[PDB]
Amino acid sequence: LLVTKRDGSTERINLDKIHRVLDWAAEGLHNVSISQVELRSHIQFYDGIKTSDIHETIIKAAADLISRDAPDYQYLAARLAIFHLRKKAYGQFEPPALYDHVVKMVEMGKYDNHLLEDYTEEEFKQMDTFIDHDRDMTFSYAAVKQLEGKYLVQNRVTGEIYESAQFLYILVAACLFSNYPRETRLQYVKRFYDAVSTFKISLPTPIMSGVRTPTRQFSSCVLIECGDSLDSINATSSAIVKYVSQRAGIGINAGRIRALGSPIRGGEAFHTGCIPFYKHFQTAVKSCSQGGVRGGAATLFYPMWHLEVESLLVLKNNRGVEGNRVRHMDYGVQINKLMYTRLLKGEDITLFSPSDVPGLYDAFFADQEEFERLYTKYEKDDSIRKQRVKAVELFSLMMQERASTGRIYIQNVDHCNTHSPFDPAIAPVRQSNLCLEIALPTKPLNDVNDENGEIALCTLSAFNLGAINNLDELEELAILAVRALDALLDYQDYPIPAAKRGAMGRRTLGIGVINFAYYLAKHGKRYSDGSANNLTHKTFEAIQYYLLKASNELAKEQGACPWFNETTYAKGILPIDTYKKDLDTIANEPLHYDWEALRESIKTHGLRNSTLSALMPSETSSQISNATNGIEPPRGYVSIKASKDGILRQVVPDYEHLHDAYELLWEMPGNDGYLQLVGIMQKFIDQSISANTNYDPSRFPSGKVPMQQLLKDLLTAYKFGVKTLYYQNTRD
Amino acid sequence: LPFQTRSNPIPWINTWLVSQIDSEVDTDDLSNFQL
Ligand SMILES: Nc1nc2c(ncn2[C@H]2C[C@H](O)[C@@H](COP(=O)(O)OP(=O)(O)OP(=O)(O)O)O2)c(=O)[nH]1
Ligand SMILES: Nc1ncnc2c1ncn2[C@@H]1O[C@H](COP(=O)(O)OP(=O)(O)O)[C@@H](O)[C@H]1O
Ligand SMILES: Nc1ncnc2c1ncn2[C@H]1C[C@H](O)[C@@H](COP(=O)(O)OP(=O)(O)O)O1
Ligand SMILES: [Mg+2]
Ligand SMILES: [Mg+2]
Repeated sequence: LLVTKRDGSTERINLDKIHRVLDWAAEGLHNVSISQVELRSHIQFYDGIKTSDIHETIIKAAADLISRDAPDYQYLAARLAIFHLRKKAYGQFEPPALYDHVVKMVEMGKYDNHLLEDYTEEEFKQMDTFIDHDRDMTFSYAAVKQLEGKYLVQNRVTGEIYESAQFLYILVAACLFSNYPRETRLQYVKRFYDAVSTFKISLPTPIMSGVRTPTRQFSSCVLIECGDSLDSINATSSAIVKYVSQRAGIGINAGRIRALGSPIRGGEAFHTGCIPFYKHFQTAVKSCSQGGVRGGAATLFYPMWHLEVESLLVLKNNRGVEGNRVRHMDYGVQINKLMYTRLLKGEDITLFSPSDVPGLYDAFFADQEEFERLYTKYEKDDSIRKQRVKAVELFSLMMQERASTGRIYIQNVDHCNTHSPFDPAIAPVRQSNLCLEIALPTKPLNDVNDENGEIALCTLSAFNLGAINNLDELEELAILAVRALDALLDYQDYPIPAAKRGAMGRRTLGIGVINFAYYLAKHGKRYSDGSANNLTHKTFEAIQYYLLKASNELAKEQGACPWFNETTYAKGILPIDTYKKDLDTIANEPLHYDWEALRESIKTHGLRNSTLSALMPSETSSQISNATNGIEPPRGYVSIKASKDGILRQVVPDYEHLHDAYELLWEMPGNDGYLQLVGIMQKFIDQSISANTNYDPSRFPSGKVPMQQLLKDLLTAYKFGVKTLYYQNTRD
Repeated sequence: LPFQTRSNPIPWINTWLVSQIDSEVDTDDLSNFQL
């Protein structure tokens, strides 16, 4: 029988070629079986079978053997897949020189031509000495499939993979610091390459996927505010379409659109409602969501007191006509203290159209006192179209639609401005993003190119808490991370002018953490019992302090962000002042760093970035370092995660030693322990946290999850100053 | 034992050798709470 080699030629089938490869990939690994992989492949030999198909089959086989009893298959399947991906891009295992590769790739239009304009052949060959291609042997299988599937530069019609993993890292370092002075450029390029290639710093999907490619868009989060006009709705739709085709996820703020039945031009027209426009925002996203790095999505936000709110909460549920369903978007309900007050007192909540209540909308975010004044005043006004709903019923509907769909999110808008890095009078936060961790100021647009509008962009990265051995290493990491992201803002392109205006005036960054569950496991702490409270406070104080200190030193070198005066940092206010005081009853850990000296340096030199910290889910990017995604506890010791090919198995880091220290997601008795940690983190985080609420129906009497618990947990979340609530996971 | 400790090199042989939400709400219980 004959096999078909990679180069087209054919030779006699020889199983020793397969034994060699598998013996290589299993060397050093414990409790793996060459025989298992070959037999579980069920590889069907036929005359002329391609040798490439043979290898992909034994990769799948070795990848599905990942288990608790045999964790090391995560590296057997990774080493096989790296070997496969090496041949796919180079025709051999040995990667070429960095210069010879970039020349060929820039010539193919797969890289940005600026790489040859900014770096010389003598400089490229110097960065090839930085590269350690053996670091490809430290990936897990889930990491390699995300590289092959999303991150590595590839053709989306051919399937042709073009680069290696270490070339991706080194060129992301080269491009982001390409605009740096020669005296420290390659110095930083090496130091930042080492930081990300050894998993000290996690980089998000658009940076991994795009930084070195011609099309320059690398901000994960795009926040568009929509006004109550067709010119703004048109501008919003156009901006969504532009940025969704650019590896971005959208957050839409359509709370201003007047309710159904409202007069248009004094009664020349009858407003058909918000839902016909929400359908337009959905098709805007879906028109070009897929086809690129991944399928983009969007979350739409509206205030709880909106008149159509009872119809907007049910938009994702199946039971209804297509005319009243906009299913394929997520929604964030905006709530403030007054709304919760109506629930606690069993009173009603009056629903208004924002067009009938002047200044009520802006007060809902910027001025909590002024809102209560206007609200009760308009509640008594009989000339204003209103609608009263029992707060107990409105909350039940929302939490019920949050439960069944899982994608009805909550944003406490008053916390996002009372404890924010922005002056609500000058630049209030009126919105969040796709995953509910970004809170940045916005102003709606009049045209696609309205110079006076503002679209909020946030660029992300994460600290690998498992990778550090001492919290002071963050000082060095925060410098490398902030510098790389800030120079990225000047390096990338902006398809919408109003988006460039926000990104350049505020220079907002969103750096978070991954491997937090493994971090608690290394410290022998847990989510639910409350043993991580003081540790969490100590950990995230160091993160925010060293992040501010890094951007404050960067503000000295290149000047603070243009709109820094609009921030609360400019007025000398730190997170340690505006945090929710209820946190003092769940954490007695003291501050350890000189915050008052940092307050003075910020008062004087400013901050290069208006925001720095935000805890994102890192659903995909954390898999690169095999880290537990964000702050969420892993679902199991071997977790099942999704990919474009299929299912992926991911072992928790250091399983053999720490399988007892881990508290798995469904081993948690409730959300009170977790929610307290989110509140403690929020004491220092500039923006928000993609906090999940989890419920196991079997843990409840009669197997039904009580509405009492859904509401009691939502209140305990607000009590500790949680800004937003993301997923609600329900077991089975 | 004459040989080194080793994991089972053919684990597959062991196959053959051994053969909806409670809607009720209590606002008074929720009122026992300060935001
Ligand atoms: N269903 C429906 N909605 C419309 C129509 N024309 C405008 N709208 C919606 C879009 C906006 O949310 C809201 C306001 O529209 P514009 O602000 O573009 O209209 P204009 O400034 O001429 O009148 P205004 O005094 O603001 O109502 O009404 C229409 O013919 N049918
Ligand atoms: N499926 C998606 N499509 C488009 N953008 C996304 C998607 N998932 C996440 N994002 C963007 O990335 C941000 C952070 O999410 P995260 O899970 O950290 O991304 P990543 O998968 O790159 O780690 C979100 O706020 C969102 O803007
Ligand atoms: N004659 C043969 N019969 C069966 N399998 C073979 C073979 N020659 C190579 N293989 C296997 C070994 C590898 O795991 C896989 C492809 O690896 P490769 O070394 O990139 O391919 P090739 O040697 O065909 O260029 O195919
Ligand atoms: Mg070969
Ligand atoms: Mg108008």
